[PDB]
Amino acid sequence: AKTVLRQYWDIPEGTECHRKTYATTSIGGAAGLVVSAYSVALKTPTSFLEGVARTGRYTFTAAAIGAIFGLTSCISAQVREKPDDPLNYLIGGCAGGLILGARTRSYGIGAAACAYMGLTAALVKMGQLEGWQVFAEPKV
Amino acid sequence: RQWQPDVEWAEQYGGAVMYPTKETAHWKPPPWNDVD
Amino acid sequence: LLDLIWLEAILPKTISLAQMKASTLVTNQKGLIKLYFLSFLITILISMILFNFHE
Amino acid sequence: MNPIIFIIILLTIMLGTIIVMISSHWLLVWIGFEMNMLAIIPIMMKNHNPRATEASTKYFLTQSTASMLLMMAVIINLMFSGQWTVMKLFNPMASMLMTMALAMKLGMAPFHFWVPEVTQGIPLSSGLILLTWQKLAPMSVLYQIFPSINLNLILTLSVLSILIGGWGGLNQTQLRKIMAYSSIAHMGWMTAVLPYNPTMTLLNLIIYIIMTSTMFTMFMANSTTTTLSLSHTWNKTPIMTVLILATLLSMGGLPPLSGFMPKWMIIQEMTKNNSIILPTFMAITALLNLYFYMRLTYSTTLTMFPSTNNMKMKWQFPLMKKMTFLPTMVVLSTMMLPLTPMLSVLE
Amino acid sequence: MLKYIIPTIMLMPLTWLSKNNMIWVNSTAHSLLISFTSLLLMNQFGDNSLNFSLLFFSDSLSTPLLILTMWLLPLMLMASQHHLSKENLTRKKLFITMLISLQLFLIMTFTAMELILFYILFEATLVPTLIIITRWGNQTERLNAGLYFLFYTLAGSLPLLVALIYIQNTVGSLNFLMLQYWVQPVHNSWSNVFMWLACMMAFMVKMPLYGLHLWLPKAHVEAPIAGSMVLAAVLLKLGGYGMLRITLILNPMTDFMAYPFIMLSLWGMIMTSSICLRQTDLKSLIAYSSVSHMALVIVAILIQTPWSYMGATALMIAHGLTSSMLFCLANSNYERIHSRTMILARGLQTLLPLMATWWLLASLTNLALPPTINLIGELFVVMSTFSWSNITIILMGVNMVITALYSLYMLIMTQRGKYTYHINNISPSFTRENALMSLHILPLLLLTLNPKIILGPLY
Amino acid sequence: RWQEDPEPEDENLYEKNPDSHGYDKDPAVDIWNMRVVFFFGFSIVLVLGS
Amino acid sequence: MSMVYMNIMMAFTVSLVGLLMYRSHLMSSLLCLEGMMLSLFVMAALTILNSHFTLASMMPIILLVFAACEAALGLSLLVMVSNTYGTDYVQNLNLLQC
Amino acid sequence: LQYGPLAYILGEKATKKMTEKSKLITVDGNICSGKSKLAKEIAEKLGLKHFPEAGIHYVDSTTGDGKPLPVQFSGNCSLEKFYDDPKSNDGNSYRLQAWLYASRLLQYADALEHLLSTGQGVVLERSIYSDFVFLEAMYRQGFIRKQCVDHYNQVKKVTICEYLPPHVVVYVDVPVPEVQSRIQKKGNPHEMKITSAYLQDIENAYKGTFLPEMSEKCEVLQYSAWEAQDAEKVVEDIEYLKYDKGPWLDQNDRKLHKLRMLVQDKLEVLNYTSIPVFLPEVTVGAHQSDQVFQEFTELPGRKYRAGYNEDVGDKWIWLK
Ligand SMILES: CCCCCCCCCCCCO[C@@H]1O[C@H](CO)[C@@H](O[C@H]2O[C@H](CO)[C@@H](O)[C@H](O)[C@H]2O)[C@H](O)[C@H]1O
Ligand SMILES: CCCCCCCCCCCCO[C@@H]1O[C@H](CO)[C@@H](O[C@H]2O[C@H](CO)[C@@H](O)[C@H](O)[C@H]2O)[C@H](O)[C@H]1O
Ligand SMILES: CCCCCCCCCCCCO[C@@H]1O[C@H](CO)[C@@H](O[C@H]2O[C@H](CO)[C@@H](O)[C@H](O)[C@H]2O)[C@H](O)[C@H]1O
Ligand SMILES: CCCCCCCCCCCCO[C@@H]1O[C@H](CO)[C@@H](O[C@H]2O[C@H](CO)[C@@H](O)[C@H](O)[C@H]2O)[C@H](O)[C@H]1O
Ligand SMILES: CCCCCCCCCCCCO[C@@H]1O[C@H](CO)[C@@H](O[C@H]2O[C@H](CO)[C@@H](O)[C@H](O)[C@H]2O)[C@H](O)[C@H]1O
Ligand SMILES: Nc1nc2c(ncn2[C@@H]2O[C@H](COP(=O)(O)OP(=O)(O)OP(=O)(O)O)[C@@H](O)[C@H]2O)c(=O)[nH]1
Ligand SMILES: N=C(N)NC(=N)NCCc1ccc(I)c(Cl)c1
Ligand SMILES: [Mg+2]
Repeated sequence: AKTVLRQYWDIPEGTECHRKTYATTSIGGAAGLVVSAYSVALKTPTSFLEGVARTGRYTFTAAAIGAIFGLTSCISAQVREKPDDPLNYLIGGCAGGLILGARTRSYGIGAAACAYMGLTAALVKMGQLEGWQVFAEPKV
Repeated sequence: RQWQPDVEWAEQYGGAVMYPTKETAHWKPPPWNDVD
Repeated sequence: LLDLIWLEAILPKTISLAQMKASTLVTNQKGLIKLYFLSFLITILISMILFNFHE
Repeated sequence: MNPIIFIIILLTIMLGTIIVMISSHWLLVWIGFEMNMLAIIPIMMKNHNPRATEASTKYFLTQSTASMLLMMAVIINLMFSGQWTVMKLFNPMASMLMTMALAMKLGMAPFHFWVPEVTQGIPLSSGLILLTWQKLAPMSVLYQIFPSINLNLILTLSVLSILIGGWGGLNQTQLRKIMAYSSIAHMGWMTAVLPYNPTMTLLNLIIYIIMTSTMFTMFMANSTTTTLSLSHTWNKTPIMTVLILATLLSMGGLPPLSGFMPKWMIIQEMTKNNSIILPTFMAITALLNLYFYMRLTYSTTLTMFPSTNNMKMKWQFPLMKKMTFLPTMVVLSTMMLPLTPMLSVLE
Repeated sequence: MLKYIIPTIMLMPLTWLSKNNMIWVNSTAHSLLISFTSLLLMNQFGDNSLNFSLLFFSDSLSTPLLILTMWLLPLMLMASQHHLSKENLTRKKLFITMLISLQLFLIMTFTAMELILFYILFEATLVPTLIIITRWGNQTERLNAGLYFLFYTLAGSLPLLVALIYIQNTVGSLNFLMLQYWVQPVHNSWSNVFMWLACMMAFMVKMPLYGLHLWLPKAHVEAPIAGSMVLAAVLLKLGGYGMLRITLILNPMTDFMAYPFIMLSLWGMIMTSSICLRQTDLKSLIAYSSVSHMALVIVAILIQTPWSYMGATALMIAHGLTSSMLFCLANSNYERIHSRTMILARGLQTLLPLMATWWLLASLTNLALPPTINLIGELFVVMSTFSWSNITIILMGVNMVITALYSLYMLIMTQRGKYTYHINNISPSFTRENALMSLHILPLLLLTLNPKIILGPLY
Repeated sequence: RWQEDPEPEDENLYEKNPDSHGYDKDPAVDIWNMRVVFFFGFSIVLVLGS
Repeated sequence: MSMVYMNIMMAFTVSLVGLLMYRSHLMSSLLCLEGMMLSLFVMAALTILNSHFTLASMMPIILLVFAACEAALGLSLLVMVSNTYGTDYVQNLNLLQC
Repeated sequence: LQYGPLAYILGEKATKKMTEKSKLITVDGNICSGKSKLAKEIAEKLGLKHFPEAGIHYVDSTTGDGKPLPVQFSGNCSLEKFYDDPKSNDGNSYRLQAWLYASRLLQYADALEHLLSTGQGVVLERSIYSDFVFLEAMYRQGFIRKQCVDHYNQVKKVTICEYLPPHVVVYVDVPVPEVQSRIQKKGNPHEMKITSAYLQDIENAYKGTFLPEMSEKCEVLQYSAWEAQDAEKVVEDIEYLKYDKGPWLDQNDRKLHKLRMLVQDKLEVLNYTSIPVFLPEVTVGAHQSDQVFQEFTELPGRKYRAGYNEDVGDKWIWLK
């Protein structure tokens, strides 16, 4: 997981959109596969085909979110000429949230997902700019 | 006078789970003395 | 419109739903030894291949 | 069980733990876990019913698997360092295997599934041992190997346990399952601070044990295992409801009660290390636990639930259960915050 | 402060060791004596605060809040002893104990020198307050009101804990006297934006800020009378008092971070004032009136001027007595008709002439008739926000019109018109009720003769 | 349904004690309660405090 | 590392995967548990013997003794399960689901 | 030494005190069957302790000063009301039956505790094993609902399984026409309103379910009204029994220590008689139960644990 995140953060914002969209789509796909694996192990599918359908459903749903976020956030930075801006990630985060509403066919989930995922992406950008640590190395 | 829980209110906390779903509709509260 | 609906909706009402849904995901388990140890295998594999916790 | 045998089996449970805590050799640590696991199974089985047999078997399989993984880490460590000294491990694969083995023994998420099921299936006194004394031996190993533990792995285990423990308890009406999920969440706090200040791990462990013992003892005094049964306490032992209320608010981490102290000091240690997002996320997530602690207080002390006619027959008899150390434990569970600086004794 | 902490603690053995029938007499008498001694905190100097020890200090801000807090305890015992008459003795004593423990936390909260000590006591007040609402509230919805009250507070106060500990690591101290000298300017950054929000949101939720106020109308409609009195009079002011202190270390970032919260308050007060015109429950109407009055305090604190800080302090004291009066007046009707519906019992001036005078006086202070301290506080805020931006006078002026309309609407609907024919149990006002009303209004109107003592440190 | 007591009727304190001050049912306690409130509240705190 | 360690480490992994992927018989999962011990005994013995760590020569015996005692306990639980349901099937051990 | 593990370790083992005379005997029969007189004679001749049949006030007799308490402290169960109005909407019929089962459960615990602590046998009049005959009769006459029977079986399921059955079951067989004749002769105004159909249902439960069941595990002796007058013959039958069935043969000091630990703790005995099952007949609202409980605490010698009540003359409280 550290190799993809290294590739994504190496590219400058607002440039090389296709490369950016690939890193986030692959990241989204991985999360989808992880969710599918636990889902299939802890909630046995009725048949082999039902298990494959569920895995594809979750995995595509997660890659769809990862693709839209990467693409939308990279275009926003390009169009606005604002690379180091959290607002681009907020736009990209909300777009991914709407997809979840569509894939889950709902309006409340889409609205809730847009706000929560939109804020989360913006916070991620701020932490990158300001060097916020999630898993901080012990220092004292 | 001050309201206190009635049988309707108390039965909310007497089920196998707090939030019934389709998955847990068949669950039943375990025996009172743990012996099956 | 505002004080009995939307200011309720955007926070306390929606937050409670998410936790209730999340709780039903965590606790709706079948109590099967086979399924739990299967998840242990997925966890150990993911820990290495995805996160390299063995490094 | 014969009373003398029960004593000898209890002493063997303690001896196995003590061996883990005084050993400098990895083999003796492994032996301590083996002896401890052998002696605890008979108290899980003592009430002889299918539920107690299932719990003992589920427990045996989990702990035996964890002990095999531990012995692997020890042998890999021997291959790459030629020694058995209990300390930092000398191989990252060994460190992951021992960390995972100890997480399994503690019931940390995502190795948590056995804790609610095993606790539900055994008597209250056995659950008391499972969720308190049994945490001592694995935590004391983590206290000594933490320099070589992968930071990302341990913090991921901690974050998952706080989320799983918090969410899992929301759906519970069985008191033993509420305590099980509560235990899972509290383990997460203990391991989250371990990379930064193990002393704060000890503080959280000790206070958690005290409040956990208090709650189990109060459940045992009234033979209550379900929420609805506990809701009859007001019409029998009104003092007990007040003690339960105070202890639950303490386990919720509310000031000015003792249970605020471990969360308070863990947040301090993490912020000193420029960890801000994680402690904030942990503190907010712990509100899930407060919610289902508060739910119990509503049905036990702050409202009067419906009673039964036969309850009147209970009014004529006194409590005859031992309730050992309960008056001391409840006072420590609630009134210790003014003495917080005393944590330095654990240094 | 030990001369106030210890006698406050001694109220608990007094209540538990009293004769069964003398619990109200004894607790009321001695808490009035404590209130009397609290006037010694008026030893305030022009330059320095009254710094008692390493733990506790008093200045011109905390002193008026301390005196209001200790005055309210005997008033709360007077207001509660009637609806608790049927309650068994042990539970009566437990109720009084919760009130006493609330006062102990409050007086320590307002005098704590160190901000983390202030935090713990600031949080401790939740426990007894929640117990009073959920245990002794009357209706089914007290349980929900308890939860909303508990989790709105903790959602904001937990981030404050992280911020406070972070400040101590960076600065080395949280002693408020130390921070006065070691304060450093807050530079622009995303880290500092969230430090600012963590330092402020907990106090906003308590005030409450418009948008985070929905817990308060719930709490009031479900609380017993004493719960409502302490909630409106003092517990809301924990937010204001906290904001007045912590804004010291947030400059100059407050210059722009305050904008969204000034907009919420300025527009919020007109919305909540307008809402009062349509409320059907009398307690709910008074609750929404508090949100509107406290929106002025938030604005005053956020624009940080000497006039706004003096007005904020006076408003907090003046609203404390007025809103506590209004709840007591509404409760005295409830104890007769057992309904909070405003339109149920009308024309009460015909049946309770003297109680209608208290209703008139309370309403006049609520709409800030000059020269009451209610008006002094509001006027000082209006003067200072005019300099901040001349356009605010339009919003301030409109709120004054709406405030008069809903205050007099409440007076007209309940006291004037024709009495309700079938309500035939409106028994004459008791001496206890009349004394309770006068123990609110008389100190309130007497303060007009020497307003300086409620104007705060900036005076 | 269940076995529950009926709601009691609200009692008017003036029936038994037309001189009631509204503090207590016991006339002696009622008068003392009135006296401490009026003496410590008005004579002391408000007059001497002012 | 030496070539033998590859297969001995592989054998432990095979038995660990076997243990974590249950089928039906509880006995089958107990055998995988004892297979894990066997591979641990062999790897420990090889390391200790090759390095000439004389005093550690007793360690594989201690491992064998304690692990056999653990297996005896596991077998006792299996027979108690079998007495309750008539088989050692793990699908019967699902009462604590609720 | 109060009984416990320490007392057991130091040699207070049941098999020491128990002889071949340490027997639990129960006398059963229909109403007015003469079981009360036979039970006293058996106890006198064999030197056993006699327990009069547990009624509504049995628990009062074992606590406090031993005198019956007012009726509100038993829930206002009334056997007299049951005959007058067996179909009353206030649920008195099942509330009485549920209360009587708990009273019998308490008495059975007292009887076993006496047997295990002293070694002297006991004679009971009916027990928790035969209590169901009244419930079945009640249900068949339509006096209680099916949900009441389901509640009764739940409580019985988790309580009776803890105790050992009687060594000897003595049944006195009086036909229903004779029982009705003896009821009218006894002249109790309320009892005369009993219907033969109710009495026939009691007998059907006794012979259909009770006696066949207890035969598998007890020594069942049956007598007619005439044969029951000859108490000596009954006692001669008892003394010549073989005792070759039942779980009393499997018992040992270990198992009897656990049993004595249970029966001596009365709150543990009655634990499952108050399971939170909200049946209208036995559910009490919070306001009523709260009010009744406060009244109970005001009764003489009831505020504090026995021995700590200064109002009834207890001394040295500050050293106790
Ligand atoms: C509702 C809210 C829920 C919780 C929200 C939590 C938000 C947490 C903020 C995200 C974490 C901070 O974001 C993280 O910051 C560090 C700081 O350099 C970056 O670290 C990076 O530095 C350089 C680039 O500068 C890279 O070459 C390197 O690969 C990487 O280590 C991470 O690539 C970034 O992901
Ligand atoms: C700023 C961060 C703050 C974090 C605070 C976290 C607070 C967590 C509170 C507990 C969450 C779960 O709480 C639980 O939520 C669900 C959904 O709302 C409620 O469920 C209730 O509302 C839903 C919504 O219509 C109904 O369908 C349902 O029938 C009803 O019972 C439960 O009654 C409540 O017990
Ligand atoms: C060495 C450590 C121990 C230190 C102990 C120090 C204090 C010891 C006090 C012993 C005397 C206590 O006194 C005991 O409790 C209370 C208060 O008196 C009395 O009972 C009380 O009932 C009610 C209140 O409930 C009131 O009418 C009045 O307060 C009193 O009569 C008891 O009738 C008395 O027996
Ligand atoms: C922004 C800072 C503050 C944020 C605070 C938000 C945290 C959550 C606060 C409320 C927590 C209450 O927790 C839970 O909430 C839901 C509604 O929300 C309540 O449920 C109530 O509303 C729901 C939804 O309309 C109804 O279905 C339900 O009948 C009603 O009782 C639960 O009875 C309560 O247990
Ligand atoms: C969860 C799986 C359970 C089954 C476990 C199966 C047995 C695992 C055997 C692990 C033994 C091998 O362990 C691994 O050996 C190689 C050999 O040098 C070490 O060395 C390797 O990494 C370090 C990095 O600095 C360097 O030595 C070098 O780059 C590389 O050779 C690894 O640091 C060690 O982690
Ligand atoms: N509803 C009900 N009534 C019972 C129960 N046990 C006893 N009774 C009643 O208590 C009264 C006395 O019972 P009996 O002992 O059988 O009559 P008795 O004439 O006094 O005694 P004997 O001569 O031996 O027959 C009868 O009216 C019984 O119906 C019971 O479990 N349920
Ligand atoms: N590992 C850590 N960060 N914590 C830690 N124990 N640091 C050591 C520093 C320390 C702190 C308090 C005391 I009292 C003492 Cl003697 C020593
Ligand atoms: Mg008889």
